[PDB]
Amino acid sequence: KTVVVTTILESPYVMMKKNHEMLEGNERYEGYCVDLAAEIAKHCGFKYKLTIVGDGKYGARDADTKIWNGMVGELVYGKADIAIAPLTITLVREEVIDFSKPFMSLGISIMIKKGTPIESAEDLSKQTEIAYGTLDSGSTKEFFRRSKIAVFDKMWTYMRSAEPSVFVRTTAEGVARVRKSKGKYAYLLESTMNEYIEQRKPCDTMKVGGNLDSKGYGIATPKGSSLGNAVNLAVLKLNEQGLLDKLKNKWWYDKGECG
Amino acid sequence: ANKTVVVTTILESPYVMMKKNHEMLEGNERYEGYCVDLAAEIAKHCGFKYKLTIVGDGKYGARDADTKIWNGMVGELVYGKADIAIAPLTITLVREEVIDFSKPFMSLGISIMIKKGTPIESAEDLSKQTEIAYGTLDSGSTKEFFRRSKIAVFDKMWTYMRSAEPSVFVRTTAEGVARVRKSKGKYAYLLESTMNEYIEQRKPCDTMKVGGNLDSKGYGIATPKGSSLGNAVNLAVLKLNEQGLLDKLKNKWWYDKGECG
Ligand SMILES: O=C(O)[C@H]1NCCc2c(O)noc21
Ligand SMILES: O=C(O)[C@H]1NCCc2c(O)noc21
Ligand SMILES: [Zn+2]
Ligand SMILES: [Zn+2]
Ligand SMILES: [Zn+2]
Repeated sequence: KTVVVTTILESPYVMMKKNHEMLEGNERYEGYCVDLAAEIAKHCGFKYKLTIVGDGKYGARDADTKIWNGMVGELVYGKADIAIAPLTITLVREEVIDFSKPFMSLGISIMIKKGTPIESAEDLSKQTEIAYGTLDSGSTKEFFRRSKIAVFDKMWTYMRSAEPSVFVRTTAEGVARVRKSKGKYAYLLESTMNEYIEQRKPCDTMKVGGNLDSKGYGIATPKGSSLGNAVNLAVLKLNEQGLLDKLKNKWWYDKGECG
Repeated sequence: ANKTVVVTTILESPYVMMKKNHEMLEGNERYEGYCVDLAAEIAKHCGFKYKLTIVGDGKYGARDADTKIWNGMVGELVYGKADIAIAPLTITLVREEVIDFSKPFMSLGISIMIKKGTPIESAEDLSKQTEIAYGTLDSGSTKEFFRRSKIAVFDKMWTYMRSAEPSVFVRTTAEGVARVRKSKGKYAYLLESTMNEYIEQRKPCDTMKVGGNLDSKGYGIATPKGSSLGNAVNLAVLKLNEQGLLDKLKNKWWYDKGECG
C-alpha cells in the first residue's frame, strides 16, 4: 500500500517547483521536507503520495466541538498516514498523535522590518505604536495563550484583544504584513522560518533578539500506527549520518540571496 | 503495587553533585543539581516515590564489541537494576534500539574546549595540525560520533585520535577538563556544548568553547523498553518544558551561579 503523506506549503520545506505545471504527483514539489520524505521512505521501504493538507493549517482543537483541524486532524481522522512537515512537538498534540524524535530544533522568535526600534519581546510588550501578532491555529499562538510569565502574559493579553486582528492565516501573510507596514507591525514566528526569510530578497526583514523557547519538529503518525517505530529510527539514523545538517545547508544558506 | 522507583544517574556537574554536607544527610537529600531538580519534578507530575542511585561503573553506556554487554546507566536499565535514568544521557540510535527515551529535555552539540589563547578556531583547525592533541570521553556518544563519521574532517580527526599515543581519551569529563587546564594549550577536549559552556563559567576561568557545534541532538529521560513509566514521563517532560521549568533550571545551574562575571 502507498503511504498517504500529508504536508503543507511552507518555505523552504515544501514548495511548488518553477515548472510544476508540466510535472505530476510528487515531482511537482521540492524542498527540505520533500527530500526528507524521500529519505524516510527509502530507509523505511515504502511508496508514498505527497498531498497538501486541505485547510492549509498545522492543527489545533476547536474548544467547542473538540474537533482537530490541519495536519493533526488529517492524521486523527484517518485521512492521512503520516505528516512530514515543520510540525511542532507539543503536549496537546502528543496526547492525540505520535511524534518521532525531533528532526530539527527551533524557538519562537521575532521578525522586524529593518530599522524597527525593537530588540526584544520586552520591548514589544511595553509599547503600543508597533502592532505584533502570530500565526493562527499553530503552536506559537498557543504558547502565548498558556504563558503567564510577566512579559508574555502581557503580550497575549494585548494580542488576544487587539483590533484589527494581528493574527494571520499563513506565514507568507504574516511576512508580507511586516514588509508592507512601514515598521508598524512585527511578527512572532519560529526561528527556522525567520532565519530563512532573512536570507531572501528583497532582504528587508531581520530576526532580532533570541528565541523565547526551545523545541522541535517531529514526523507525526496516528496513535499506535505500525510506521511510527521505523520512522522514528529512520530520523535518528538520518541525523547521525549528517544528512539532516546537509539538507538544512542546501535549503537555507546555499540558497541565500542577501550575500 | 506501591514501588519506590530506582533512579540511576551519574555524578556530573552541574547535573548531579554531592552536597557539601552530604555526610550528615540521607537518601535523595545528599544530592543537588539540575537532574536532581528534574527528578523531583518528574516524580511529582508522574506521582511516584523514587530513590536516586549513582551508576556503579560511572559511565553513560556503550556495548562492548566482544562481550556484547552494555555498561553504564544504559546497562543498568537493560539488565533490570534500575527503573529509569535521569542524566545528561544522549539520545542515539544504538541506545534507542535497546531502551526507551522521552522527547529531549535539553538540546546540545559536540563542541571544542580549549585553554584560552590556544590557536584553534575550528575542527578543521584541529585536523589540519598535530602540535595540539585532542580527545573525547570514553564510553560516550561523542566518541562513537567520530568512530562512525563519514565526513572528511571528522574521519581525519578520528583516525588520528584512535591511534594516538599516549591515549587522548579520558574516563570522566573532569579528567578531560583538568588535562586541558594543565596542558598549556597543547591539549584540546571534545565534549558536549552544555558542559563546555558550564565549565567556561567556573574558576579559574581559563577555558573556552570555540567554534560552532559539530552536530545537533538531545538529552532524553530513559526507561527500559516497554516499561509502563515511559508514557507518563514523556508527557511530563513536554509539560514541564512548556511551563518554562526547564529553562528556569538551566538558568539556575549555569548562569545564576557563574563565577566569571
Ligand atoms: O504549529 C506548528 O506546528 C508550528 N510550526 C509551524 C510554524 C508555526 C507557527 O508559525 N506557529 O506555530 C507553528
Ligand atoms: O554518552 C552520553 O550520553 C553523552 N552525554 C554525557 C556527556 C558525553 C560525552 O562527554 N561524550 O558523550 C556524552
Ligand atoms: Zn540515505
Ligand atoms: Zn564527600
Ligand atoms: Zn511542577
